Amino acid sequence: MRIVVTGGAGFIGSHLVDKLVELGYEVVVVDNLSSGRREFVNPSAELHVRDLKDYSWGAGIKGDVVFHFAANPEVRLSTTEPIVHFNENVVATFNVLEWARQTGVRTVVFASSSTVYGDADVIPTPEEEPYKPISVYGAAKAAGEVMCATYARLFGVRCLAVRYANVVGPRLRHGVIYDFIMKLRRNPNVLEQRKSYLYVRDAVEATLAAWKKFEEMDAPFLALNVGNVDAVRVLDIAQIVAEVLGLRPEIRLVGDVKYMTLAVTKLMKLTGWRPTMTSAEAVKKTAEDLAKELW
Amino acid sequence: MRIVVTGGAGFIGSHLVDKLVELGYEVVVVDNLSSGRREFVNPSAELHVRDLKDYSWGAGIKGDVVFHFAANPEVRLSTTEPIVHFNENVVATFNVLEWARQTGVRTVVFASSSTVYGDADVIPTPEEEPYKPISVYGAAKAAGEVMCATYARLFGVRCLAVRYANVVGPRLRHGVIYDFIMKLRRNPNVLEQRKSYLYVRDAVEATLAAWKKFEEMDAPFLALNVGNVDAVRVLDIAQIVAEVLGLRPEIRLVGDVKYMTLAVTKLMKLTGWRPTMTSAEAVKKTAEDLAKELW
Ligand SMILES: NC(=O)c1ccc[n+]([C@@H]2O[C@H](COP(=O)([O-])OP(=O)(O)OC[C@H]3O[C@@H](n4cnc5c(N)ncnc54)[C@H](O)[C@@H]3O)[C@@H](O)[C@H]2O)c1
Ligand SMILES: NC(=O)c1ccc[n+]([C@@H]2O[C@H](COP(=O)([O-])OP(=O)(O)OC[C@H]3O[C@@H](n4cnc5c(N)ncnc54)[C@H](O)[C@@H]3O)[C@@H](O)[C@H]2O)c1
Repeated sequence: MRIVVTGGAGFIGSHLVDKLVELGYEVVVVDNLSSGRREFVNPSAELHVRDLKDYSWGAGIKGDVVFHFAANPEVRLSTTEPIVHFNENVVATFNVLEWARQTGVRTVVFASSSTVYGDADVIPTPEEEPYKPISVYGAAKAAGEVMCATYARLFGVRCLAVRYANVVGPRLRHGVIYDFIMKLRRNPNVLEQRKSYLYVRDAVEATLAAWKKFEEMDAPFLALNVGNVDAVRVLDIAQIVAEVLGLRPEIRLVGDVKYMTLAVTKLMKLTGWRPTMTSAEAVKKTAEDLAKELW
Repeated sequence: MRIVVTGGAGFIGSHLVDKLVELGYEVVVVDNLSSGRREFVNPSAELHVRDLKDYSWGAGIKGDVVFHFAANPEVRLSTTEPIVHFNENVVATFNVLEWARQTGVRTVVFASSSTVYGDADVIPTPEEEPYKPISVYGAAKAAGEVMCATYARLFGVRCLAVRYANVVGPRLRHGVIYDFIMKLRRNPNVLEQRKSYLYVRDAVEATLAAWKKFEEMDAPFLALNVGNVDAVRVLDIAQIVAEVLGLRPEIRLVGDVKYMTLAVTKLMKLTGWRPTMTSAEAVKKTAEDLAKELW
């Protein structure tokens, strides 16, 4: 079948595309290359440079299923104008849903985020917890979810919403690991929250496993958390990154959720999926990957 | 203080403006006159014809509190293009929130809808029930709520979200009562769901009473149902309208929520408010009001 992957030129998207290609799917990538790169696009995938903010972004693009992973990266949320978060998330997602409805797309796999929970009262956070986002980005993802669920109930466009915790691995050009490497690259002698980290390989496997199970279900909409079972502190990451680079710098402490960890009991019970690496191991591996890419 | 009322030229909005003016507030009306009318605007209010779909709709407009009631009317939801519902509700609301944030507005009174509940499992429906909209309009209102709550928690722009059931009264130019009158006006001999109806007078009083109590609270966000305690069936309304017009026509049965009734226990307990008319009485009065306006 034909699979459309928005944001397929980005971090998670490019890795998702690679696995879909390995599985034999005909993959169509749609990306405006704002944060993604052509070098990350699998040679077997068909790239279409379009901007999801445009209502007619999908003109001439056909697919049976769409993995909507396009959006501005989830980082430095307080430094980006609210309108940007709104347009790149809420408007883009609505345009994807309208395209899906009008073209007869049967399934929408929406890349959501733990930010929809904001500062959750329960951690690990179960899917049952309500929307309490503290950032515009988180509100935008939550709004995207509401619209997706409605299109599923009203137009039959089924949707699996994947609420990702922190995902890390090769090709990553944003996030705490990236920032630390670039800082040490600036000054290896000096280096200026507890969250769950999942290696991109595990994240992609979990996502595809959930999608398969979802396609074997009849529920119009389903939200599922995707992340590791443990978590690591900022200072731990800083330590790991330094060791990988063989450095011993001085740590200098100079709407962002402080603590985050999603409960993945539903995912594991539904698919039998299990993480292959702990948060600390995923961070270490990623640092080694990015070292060859950035150092 | 200065009070901004978007959609103040419409049904609920014009009546809200009238009461605010009677209370002594300096009212500023912002309306694009798409469904509202200049004849409904109180002489003491300052009218500004702007389109909320424009990011800079509020340039030069200042206010301490904003009653955001602007939006396309909640009717014939399946006949209007999804993009229209999205733009007039989600985009418009976001632009109102950004304006409120950038201008220092302290309170946003958002006109929400029972449609955010969709086909609720519990009826009367308590505020605790989750978002399960079955129409694009309902998803748009729910998304508006999520954004409002986030702006309250993040930027301090406090918001009271009023989930209205069906409101009826003078100046109404849409809805079942209006449609029935126009049909009988077309042919008084022939006339081609159970919901709660509240006379606009009661709706405005409840809204203002809730706002006052909300301003005496410290909670960033609050959602409150506003509607009658009872309900009436479509055939009952048809009967009432006919009697008012002194007619005896033949009833011919030829994403819309089928059954709706909101629990108003929170509202009554918080403000001591009580409806002055039953659903059937509100419908009868409205028919008498519209008779003089349309017949
Ligand atoms: N830890 C994580 O990486 C993480 C966590 C939570 C949620 N997510 C979600 O996963 C998805 C991918 O995130 P990522 O980390 O890979 O970020 P990324 O920036 O690497 O990937 C996003 C892709 O979307 C593309 N894009 C952005 N706006 C577009 C537009 N208007 N039109 C077309 N393409 C557009 C970007 O160019 C990029 O290629 C996003 O929805 C993100 O919210 C990621
Ligand atoms: N039973 C009801 O009347 C009911 C039920 C549930 C919710 N509501 C909500 O109450 C509010 C008012 O509803 P109403 O029944 O009075 O409908 P209405 O159409 O009479 O009033 C809406 C007003 O908003 C104005 N408007 C629309 N789009 C605009 C834009 N882009 N820029 C500026 N102004 C714009 C319209 O011209 C109109 O004057 C809406 O938010 C509606 O969703 C009403």
